[PDB]
Amino acid sequence: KEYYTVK
Amino acid sequence: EMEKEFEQIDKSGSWAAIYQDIRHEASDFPCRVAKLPKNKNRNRYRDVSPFDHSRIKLHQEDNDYINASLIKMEEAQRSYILTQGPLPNTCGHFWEMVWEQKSRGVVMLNRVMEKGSLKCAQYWPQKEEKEMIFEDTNLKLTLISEDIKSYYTVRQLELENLTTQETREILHFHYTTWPAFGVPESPASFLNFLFKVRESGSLSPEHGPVVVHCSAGIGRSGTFCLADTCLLLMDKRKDPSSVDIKKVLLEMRKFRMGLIATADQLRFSYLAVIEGAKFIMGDSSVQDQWKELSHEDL
Repeated sequence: KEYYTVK
Repeated sequence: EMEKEFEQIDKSGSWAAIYQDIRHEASDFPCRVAKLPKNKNRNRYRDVSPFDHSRIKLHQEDNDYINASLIKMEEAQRSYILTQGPLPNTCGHFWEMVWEQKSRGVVMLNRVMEKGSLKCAQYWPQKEEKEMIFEDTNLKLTLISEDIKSYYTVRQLELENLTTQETREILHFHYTTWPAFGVPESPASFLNFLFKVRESGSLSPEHGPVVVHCSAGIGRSGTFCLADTCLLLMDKRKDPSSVDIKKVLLEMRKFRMGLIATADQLRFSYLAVIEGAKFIMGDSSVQDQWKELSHEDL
């Protein structure tokens, strides 16, 4: 997602 | 006694409360090098970076950046390197780090594929006869043997320095059943794995720090190093009641952000340090029960 905290 | 503290948190149910409390208290340092644009493609995640002050530095003249942190537990007397799962372009830097830092073991806690999302590049060879050659960093990597197990695999590798012809043996400890943001099947399977790593000598101080990695190098890798470090302190201090896991985790977080990713991973850490204390207290033979309990045969 490229972001470690995803949705 | 830490055993009491755990049963309180459970009955009370304040695990996420304790957890969020630690995010709030965790250190926060600059990450300038990680945020340089030339280094954009060397990071797997945009919100996970090494602090400038503990980042590992490649001994190459061009660009010395790799997303890896040196976690130097002064009291416990053990250093770890935590890093992200290598990217397709950083595999050569990974092994350059392993060589320059004189590591002897690598602990890998994730799988190359995990729920359809590629969380790591295939950076070690799977067949003896197809060895990898990293030309940018001048290293050759050969699989020599493996010992497959029901939930982990130990590989033996030869890392050759093409420049000097020198060679070294590297032990690869791959834990294959630990889901992202998840926890090991049991404290036993975990501790059996930890103690396998311990017995190999990879954690000895005659060697460079062991390299530990998962997808981002903070969540599962965090749980692993917290447990080993707490078990070390209980032994060095000579009292199991001594260790405050929250105080130890906060110490580690001075060296890399985000260690331990879920409230349930924090709980498993208490659980695992509580179980492992049996061994530290003198019950040498609980170790053989962990091996039995883990089903490492199948």
